[PDB]
Amino acid sequence: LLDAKASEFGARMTAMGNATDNATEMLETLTLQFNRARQAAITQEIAEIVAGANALR
Amino acid sequence: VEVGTVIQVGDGIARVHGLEKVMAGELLEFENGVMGMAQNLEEDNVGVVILGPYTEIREGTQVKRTGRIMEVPVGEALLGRVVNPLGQPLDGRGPIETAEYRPIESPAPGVMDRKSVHEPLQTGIKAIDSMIPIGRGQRELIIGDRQTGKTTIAIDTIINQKGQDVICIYVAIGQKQSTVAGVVETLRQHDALDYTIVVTASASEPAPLLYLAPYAGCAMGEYFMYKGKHALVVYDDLSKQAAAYRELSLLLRRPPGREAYPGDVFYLHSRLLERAAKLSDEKGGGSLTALPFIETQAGDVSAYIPTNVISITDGQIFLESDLFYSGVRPAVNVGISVSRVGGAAQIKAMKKVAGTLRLDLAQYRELQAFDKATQAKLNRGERTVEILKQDEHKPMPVEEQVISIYAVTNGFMDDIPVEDVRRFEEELLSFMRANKDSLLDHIRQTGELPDTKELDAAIEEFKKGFTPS
Amino acid sequence: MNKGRIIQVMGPVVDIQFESGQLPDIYNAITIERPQGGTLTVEAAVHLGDNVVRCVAMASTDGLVRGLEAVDTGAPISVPVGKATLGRVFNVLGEPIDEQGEVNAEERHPIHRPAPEFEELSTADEILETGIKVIDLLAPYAKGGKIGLFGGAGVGKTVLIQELINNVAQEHGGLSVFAGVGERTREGNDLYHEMKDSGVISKTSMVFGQMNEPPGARLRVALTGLTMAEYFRDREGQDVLLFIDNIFRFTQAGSEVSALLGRMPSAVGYQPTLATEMGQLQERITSTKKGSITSIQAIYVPADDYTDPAPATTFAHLDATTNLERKLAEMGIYPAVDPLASTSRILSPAVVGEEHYRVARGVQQVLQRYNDLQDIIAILGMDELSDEDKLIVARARKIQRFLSQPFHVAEQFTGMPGKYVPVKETVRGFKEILEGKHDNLPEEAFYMVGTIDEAVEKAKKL
Amino acid sequence: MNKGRIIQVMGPVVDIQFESGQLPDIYNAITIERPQGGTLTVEAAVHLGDNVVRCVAMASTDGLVRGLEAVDTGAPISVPVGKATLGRVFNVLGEPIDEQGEVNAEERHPIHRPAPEFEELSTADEILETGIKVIDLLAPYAKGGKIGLFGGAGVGKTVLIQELINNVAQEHGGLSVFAGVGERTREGNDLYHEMKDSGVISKTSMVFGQMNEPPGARLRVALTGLTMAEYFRDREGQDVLLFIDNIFRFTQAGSEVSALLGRMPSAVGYQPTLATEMGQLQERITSTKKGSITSIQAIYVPADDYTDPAPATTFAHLDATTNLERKLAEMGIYPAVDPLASTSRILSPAVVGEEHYRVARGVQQVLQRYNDLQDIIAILGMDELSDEDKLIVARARKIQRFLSQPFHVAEQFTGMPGKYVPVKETVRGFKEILEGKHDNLPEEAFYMVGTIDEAVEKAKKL
Amino acid sequence: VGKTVLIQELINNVAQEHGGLSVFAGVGERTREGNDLYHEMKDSGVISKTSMVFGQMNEPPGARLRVALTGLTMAEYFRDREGQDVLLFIDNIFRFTQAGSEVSALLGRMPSAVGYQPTLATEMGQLQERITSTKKGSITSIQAIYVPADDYTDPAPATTFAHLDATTNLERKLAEMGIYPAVDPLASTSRILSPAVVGEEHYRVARGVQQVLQRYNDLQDIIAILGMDELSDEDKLIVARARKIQRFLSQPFHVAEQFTGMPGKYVPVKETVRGFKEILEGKHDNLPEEAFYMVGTIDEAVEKAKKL
Ligand SMILES: Nc1ncnc2c1ncn2[C@@H]1O[C@H](COP(=O)(O)OP(=O)(O)O)[C@@H](O)[C@H]1O
Ligand SMILES: Nc1ncnc2c1ncn2[C@@H]1O[C@H](COP(=O)(O)OP(=O)(O)O)[C@@H](O)[C@H]1O
Ligand SMILES: Nc1ncnc2c1ncn2[C@@H]1O[C@H](COP(=O)(O)OP(=O)(O)O)[C@@H](O)[C@H]1O
Ligand SMILES: Nc1ncnc2c1ncn2[C@@H]1O[C@H](COP(=O)(O)OP(=O)(O)O)[C@@H](O)[C@H]1O
Ligand SMILES: [Mg+2]
Ligand SMILES: [Mg+2]
Ligand SMILES: [Mg+2]
Repeated sequence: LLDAKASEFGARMTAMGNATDNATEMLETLTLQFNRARQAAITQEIAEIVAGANALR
Repeated sequence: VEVGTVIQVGDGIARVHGLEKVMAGELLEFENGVMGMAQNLEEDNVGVVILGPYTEIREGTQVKRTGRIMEVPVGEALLGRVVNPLGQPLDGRGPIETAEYRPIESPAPGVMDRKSVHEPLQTGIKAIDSMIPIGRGQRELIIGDRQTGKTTIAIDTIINQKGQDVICIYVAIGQKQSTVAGVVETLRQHDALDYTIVVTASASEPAPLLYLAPYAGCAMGEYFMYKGKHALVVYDDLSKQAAAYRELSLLLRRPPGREAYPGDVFYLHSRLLERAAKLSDEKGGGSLTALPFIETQAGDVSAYIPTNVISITDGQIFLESDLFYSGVRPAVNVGISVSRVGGAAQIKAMKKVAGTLRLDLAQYRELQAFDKATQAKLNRGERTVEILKQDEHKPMPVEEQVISIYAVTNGFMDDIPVEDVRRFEEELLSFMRANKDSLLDHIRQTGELPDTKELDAAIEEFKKGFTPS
Repeated sequence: MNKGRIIQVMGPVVDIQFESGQLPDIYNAITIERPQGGTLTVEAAVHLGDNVVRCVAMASTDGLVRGLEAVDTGAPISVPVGKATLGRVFNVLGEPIDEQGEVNAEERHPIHRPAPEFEELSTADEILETGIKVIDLLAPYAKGGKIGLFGGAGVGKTVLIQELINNVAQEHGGLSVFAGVGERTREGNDLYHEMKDSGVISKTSMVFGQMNEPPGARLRVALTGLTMAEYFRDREGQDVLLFIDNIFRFTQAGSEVSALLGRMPSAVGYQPTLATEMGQLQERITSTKKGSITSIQAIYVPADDYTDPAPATTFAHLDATTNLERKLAEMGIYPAVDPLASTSRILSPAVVGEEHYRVARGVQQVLQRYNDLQDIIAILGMDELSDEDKLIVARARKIQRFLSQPFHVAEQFTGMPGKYVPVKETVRGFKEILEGKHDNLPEEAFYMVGTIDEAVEKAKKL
Repeated sequence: MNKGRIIQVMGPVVDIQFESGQLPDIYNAITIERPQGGTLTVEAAVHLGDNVVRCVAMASTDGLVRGLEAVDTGAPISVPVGKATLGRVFNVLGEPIDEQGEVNAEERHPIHRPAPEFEELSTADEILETGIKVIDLLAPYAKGGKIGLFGGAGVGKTVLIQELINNVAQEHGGLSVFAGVGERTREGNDLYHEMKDSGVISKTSMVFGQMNEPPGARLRVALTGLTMAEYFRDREGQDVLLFIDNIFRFTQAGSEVSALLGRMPSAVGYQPTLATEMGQLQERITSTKKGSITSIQAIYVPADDYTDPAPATTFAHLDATTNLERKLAEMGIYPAVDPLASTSRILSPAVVGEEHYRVARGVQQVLQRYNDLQDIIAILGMDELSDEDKLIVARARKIQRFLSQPFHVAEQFTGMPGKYVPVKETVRGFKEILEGKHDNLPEEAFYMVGTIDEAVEKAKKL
Repeated sequence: VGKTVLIQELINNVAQEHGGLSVFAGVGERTREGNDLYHEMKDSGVISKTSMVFGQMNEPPGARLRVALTGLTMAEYFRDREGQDVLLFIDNIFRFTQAGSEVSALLGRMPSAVGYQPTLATEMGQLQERITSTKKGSITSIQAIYVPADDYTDPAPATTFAHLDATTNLERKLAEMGIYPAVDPLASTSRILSPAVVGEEHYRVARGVQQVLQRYNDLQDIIAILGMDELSDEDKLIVARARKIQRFLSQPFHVAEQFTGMPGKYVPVKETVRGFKEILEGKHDNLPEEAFYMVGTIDEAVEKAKKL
């Protein structure tokens, strides 16, 4: 039982160590997507304002 | 002379009255010697983009026709010289004395004018020459983040053309002038400058000169292509050119789109790289090889400008950041890098030895992020990685590359430790150059691999003398 | 022949002043003799007023001067049609670019015309076997229908359309037409010699207006090839194959001219006339009562964004869609076809049969659940999944690999010889996988093979 | 010289009409006498037509009236240079703001000029020895290089700046310039007094473009400081330091000016001249044959996004980064430079020697290993670590303390006198620790000393 | 999400037994709903107390721009001149701002952020500040406020927040579950939520509900990946009670019988406070979740659990 418990907790270290490394990989991918959308949103918003102003003049 | 007068000017863009008989895209000269480009011919006026400093140009300033379509000087007068996009010398070694000129804008070779790429352009870099081989007339994108080894691939490729009768053109667009000065000094030390033309439009230079720089370098390469010779052009980089063209387009109030770029931003690069080609026997058989650069942000190959240039070129060499900052240089990403020409751009020996080398390493890196059978592939993989590592400014002859790759792939370094593989390679080639020179010379002359049994004995003969850690 | 004078030159746009009463119509070809020699053809677009016509140039406008003479031809750009175009290579103006002498063609048809009438139209309700497993199973093409190959940069559009030329057009009774629109000139040179060796060239008319060319040429070059295909359809009653690589470049070239025409931009900087221009081109590409056109069009997706106006508006003009995806390409899954995003109008029991339909939707149900579990699988792997999902994931990964296939055109890259899989074998293979008949076999056995028998054979030496 | 009339006043923009054939050049300073005393300076930006010049104001436009006389100075904003600038505080126009009397310089140079010519430039990278162990070893500065300074509030940013001024002046004889781009007036007052107390005031000229000044003033203030730095390079051959805090506020000012002039914005709302403006500033900071200007630049990163156009364009010019960490300052490790996060382009066998690179990488590998084991040590304990790791942990703790250093400027804080440590001594000291020569010495011996000999000398006293 | 259904229920509950007068302003909304409300007010007898004004989404922008002022002027009379309490119902006030946005560019005005007019705040304030109680009379104003794209950061609803003493913040995610009225229990706010007005017990129970629901939201993203059984016994009990509290916050409306398929319920305040107090104390932990869903009092939840 004690040896099986040692194997259980060791297996949980590895599995949750991988899940931590996988989470950091995904967190970077999401941060790239966010900053892609943030930059695209500001580019579009300001372009529509300037386009609207040029239509009057 | 036929004169005009500036009526409005701002941000290097002028409106000129007069110049009645001026052509569209004509070279113009202002009072103070600064050059200009007649972009738009309007009903009563002319739109002029200033191709230089504009702090002495104003309303009332006069400008004259040259009678010439936008052009640059070309030929052997530019060899070993540093110039701007107009062909004016920056090195301070006197003027460019030449009678030959070629236009900035020029049509690409037609459908019947070309031939399929079948001649090697050896970079001298093991990772590239084996896995992503470049041919004469090919367009191969070099793409990757800031400080991932892009310029070093181009300079080492240029250095490797010494004694190969290939003219080189290094076009610097939007780079620091420090680095271009360093590049020309590196070429001087390796005796690569005397067959190389350096076109430079630095980051302090106004945007229209960054815009024109690749086309000026292309024209200089084209001269040699259409006369039967072979040339290599490097655009370092097209991200600076694209951004410079966006500035010009936004100053002209042209409608912006994706990432604020104009609708003809793909056409900016597509007409540039179409002019790089391999001509037919009827047209002299010459070629122009293109190595355009794109600098990604955070490794994002799916962005607008990167996907434009991937859509133009004949494959690409992606440089991985994580590999580059963990010992692996050059940091070639085997998974997404590819050469469309492939085996046709390699000699017979290199093709046979490194036939499946890219997919074997792609499989290795997949298995690394994860038994006895797969354990042997990991051990073989680590050793092949050490062979493809290479110091900067040290090109390797193709006969030496194929021997080095032959040894590691057939298992002559499995009993040797991983840390000794780089030294094993270096000492094996010293043994091969000094003693067994006939095996190397067979590859040089024919292009084919030597006798299998004779080469295996020569490697095993060296292994007796070698001593591991 | 009525004369005119150049007033303005603005990139690919040229304004020309004509005398009162002699004003050229919209879409009329106008020739201008250059000061450097040669002729520049120009196409009338807008009537500005004061007898001035704003036009779009079909070639470079560098070297032009204000006041030069312009000659109205009295009609649109007109190009050769019929048997004389077969085995020949053309440009936007219908001039030969193959250096095989003159094209002795009787008639010259105008590249601009209205779409066919409603009563002329003919619906495509019959499967066209490609021999490619993902297409034939999940999103099959229709005979005389409209097919679209969507994809980002370097995902495999040209490799796919070349494979469809190899599989479909070689053993085709009728005629063929290829249109190079804004792509690599090298690939046109490759495809010419590729078709010349195989002998398919003699029943193929080719037209090229590639990425080297100015935007006016890239805008109208598809209409040149289309007019030749329309003649074979209507006049000769032929079964025509129309290949276009890449139709996005026609829309892209439209945005370039639209900027210097002075029109106000729409969403993402595109021309306001994006949908109308696309419809006026696309609606002519269709089957009629007299004859059929089976069109296969490569469609570029800017920055891998399918919601971009260009590919988004293209979806309306298609019976079947092959949606290529970079993620599958980077995994080694070729062809990189998204099995859920790719759709077809003829995937129904009436056309493909009950078994085909049931197996197709069964595959998509497995893959849909696998797609839903990706966020969990990315973090925790397959350890916390239920016994039911573990089986679904295991079958999904095998399905995903059996959907891949080695191509005849991709022999040069991979090294594996290409495979042609019949529809019956494709339906049988994925049926057996759904029934758990090959649960014992490892995953790599399903990767890059033809039939399910080849997967059984591959598993032995593995 | 040229004289004009104010026709419009619209916020910080002023349109001035001049007489025909006698207009100011672009970037020329134009002085306007205020009705209620004083002088407004404006900078010529655009030539609109009808002899009208649009100008960007360097101070407030309130109180101005249409029709007032505006005098063209005939050149750009010209500012004093040489030893008269040392120990003084300036504005964008080169006028003293310290109330410390007259500035008797011999020459005044224009702030607008081209970058150095190709023939003038240095052709190889050379280290600039700061005398600071952590910087010189792990992230060395290059002559003519640009360094990104990162760090929170109260971590030793101002103390590090003052020490670099002191060390370069003491050992290399190179003077300094501080350019406060968007300086907070409270903090400018503090920095002036802090530099007086440390004594580095006499080696530095200060230029503030304060937060409450117009966008034109904050845009050009870096060029004023740059021009003062250029004199000492070009005339006296010095390796000069140029501090710019904050470089983002220079870009921000350009965007604000661009909006006032009515230009179409670029991506993420930035000015279309983003790269041009940054490049024209940055390229002037370089190594010539006569001397160099090395620049330490504080950089704000919008939304913590390094792909944003402002930092992305700035990072194109950077040669190194000095990353200050708060956790090191809390431990007492000053200077609090992060030895793993700080990087340099010139850390290689080409620029520095083979030994320097070997030792620097060895230090990094040891400190990285110690950083990875922090979670394992905290929970499991030291007995969990292998015999190899125990030694690595011991050496890493010694290495981390030997990276600290007593500063000449920080004698008040630490108590001990300051130390300048040469590169050769730094390389030798960390080499000997990695080889295991000083394993038996206590950890306090390595803390707050200069050379490795001073650590051995400290060990007997403990 | 449920603005019109909510305001119609507030008319049914508050305006039915109201001693004073009322005004309804239909501003840029569905004409069907104006006909529905008119005939509903005619049947109940509330029409005699109520002045109605309509300028609906069929109308041009100018009509939608000024129709709220027409209704407001009638309400202002009943406040100032006559000595009687007024209820002012507006559905939907956003349409005033949108109507101004439609005409803005044609009036010659350069656009502001998110396609809106530059005079958004000034035009809103000059209308909104008239809608108020004074020393002369009392106006209880209830205004439906459209949130475009479910985006509360949008300039129109963002600017509107300054003009309110209480806010009922509807969210789609609650409506997507079937929780009606889909009221955000955290983001909804009131100036009179304090011990001085509602008493010490009311404030403590209300705050207790918010802390339990806040903790449930913090655990939702953790539970979704890592699972339910990895939590502590305290957190498992918090999750169980939060879901029951969230369902007891739902309620069947008198005006929404055709959508709910059951009779509407009125619940007194002292009864409401008692119900949620007993759930926090743990007296209904053995009742299933569906028992708390769509009921009036806590007694009805005990009766509903027997059916399940
Ligand atoms: N194979 C290599 N071995 C060692 N150092 C290299 C190698 N390739 C590049 N470097 C170095 O790495 C740095 C980045 O290379 P560089 O070509 O400048 O990248 P980029 O042009 O993409 O910024 C340079 O300092 C260069 O000297
Ligand atoms: N079916 C396939 N099998 C193997 N590789 C492929 C396949 N399709 C594409 N590729 C790879 O992708 C590259 C680009 O293909 P291509 O058709 O040119 O893409 P696109 O036309 O979409 O830009 C090819 O050179 C090849 O390396
Ligand atoms: N080299 C150093 N040695 C000892 N203490 C230091 C050192 N640098 C900074 N400090 C401590 O940190 C405080 C803040 O330093 P300062 O340079 O003003 O930080 P910042 O400019 O980032 O606000 C100082 O008052 C001092 O006590
Ligand atoms: N209290 C409620 N009970 C049951 N269903 C509701 C309730 N509120 C809204 N709904 C459902 O949502 C629909 C939309 O409600 P409505 O008030 O018209 O939304 P809006 O917020 O757009 O005015 C209703 O027709 C009904 O089906
Ligand atoms: Mg570089
Ligand atoms: Mg393609
Ligand atoms: Mg409603």
